[PDB]
Amino acid sequence: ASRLLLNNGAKMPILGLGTWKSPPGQVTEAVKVAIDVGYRHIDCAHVHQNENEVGVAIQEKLREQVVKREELFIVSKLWCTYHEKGLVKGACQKTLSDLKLDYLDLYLIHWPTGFKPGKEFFPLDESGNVVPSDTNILDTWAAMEELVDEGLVKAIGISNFNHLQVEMILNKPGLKYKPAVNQIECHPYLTQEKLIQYCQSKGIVVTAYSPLGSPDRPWAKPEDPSLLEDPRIKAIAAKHNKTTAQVLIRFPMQRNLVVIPKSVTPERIAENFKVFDFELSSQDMTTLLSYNRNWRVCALLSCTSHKDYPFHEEF
Ligand SMILES: NC(=O)c1ccc[n+]([C@@H]2O[C@H](COP(=O)([O-])OP(=O)(O)OC[C@H]3O[C@@H](n4cnc5c(N)ncnc54)[C@H](OP(=O)(O)O)[C@@H]3O)[C@@H](O)[C@H]2O)c1
Repeated sequence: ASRLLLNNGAKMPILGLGTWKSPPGQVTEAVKVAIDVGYRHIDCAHVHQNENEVGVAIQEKLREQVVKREELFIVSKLWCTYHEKGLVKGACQKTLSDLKLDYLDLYLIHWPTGFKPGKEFFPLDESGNVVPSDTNILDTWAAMEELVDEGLVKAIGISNFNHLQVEMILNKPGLKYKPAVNQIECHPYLTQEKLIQYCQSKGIVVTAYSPLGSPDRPWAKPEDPSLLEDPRIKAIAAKHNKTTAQVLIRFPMQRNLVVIPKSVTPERIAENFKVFDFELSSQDMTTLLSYNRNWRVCALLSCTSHKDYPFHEEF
């Protein structure tokens, strides 16, 4: 539809606006335009370093009465340097301050990896490697569950968890709140059929991040594949008189995924909204799926020997 049902009874807008890499001085206007255009779901994160400026736009549209607060679906995520039981509430409350809300709709564990606490997002040792916390996924999940019981967040979820990491929360003794959502990377070059099949079979909603292949990721190099300019995908968009981005956004939606394309450009924020009015044939969907090449934009490459690195498992 336009919203999917979560295991807590709330409904989550199938389209949201991503805000990673959105400069603090453009994102306020970006979020204001999104909300005006009809977006009702914004994907945030403390590590983005722009939640204060996202929060300025949200407050403005609330006070303008363009939207009521219960119409909005705001998501953020707990960064890896706050996995300690004693740090989780404090990280949540900081995010709530910057965003200027009194609760979140969904709050995700950003990565399954815990890092040493401190002021660096990626703490390094003598030899320049990332310093891990000795915390585990289950301790952190218990801290998250508390935030539901105190009324700070309505739902809790995970991001970049492999199927065995999800299983481990699912089999936790005394598990009180199931993960509502697993936000993972997903597009025609990394189609994630096994992990999406698993999560959907557990009643867990999947959100596809980097739908367009994150052409603005910091580590981009030119040999790299570009979805937005794949001549095969352009042909499919030509056939529907749509843009290739509009096709890349409609693709997850028809797999019953939530999708969160990022833009700070007003015409593109608008273009990206115009995806509810057409449909890919099953032939187009199969063709799109056949393009997989197991290519990840985000492989958290500095943590490949972390005890909790998610991407050594098949899925
Ligand atoms: N949970 C995680 O670990 C994680 C990791 C990565 C991403 N995410 C979430 O997923 C969101 C989306 O992922 P992403 O930011 O990597 O990349 P993306 O959404 O795949 O691509 C964003 C890039 O595509 C461009 N773009 C937007 N609309 C376009 C259009 N219609 N035509 C051409 N180009 C277009 C943007 O340009 P302009 O802004 O220049 O318009 C920006 O350069 C993030 O912002 C974040 O909120 C989460």
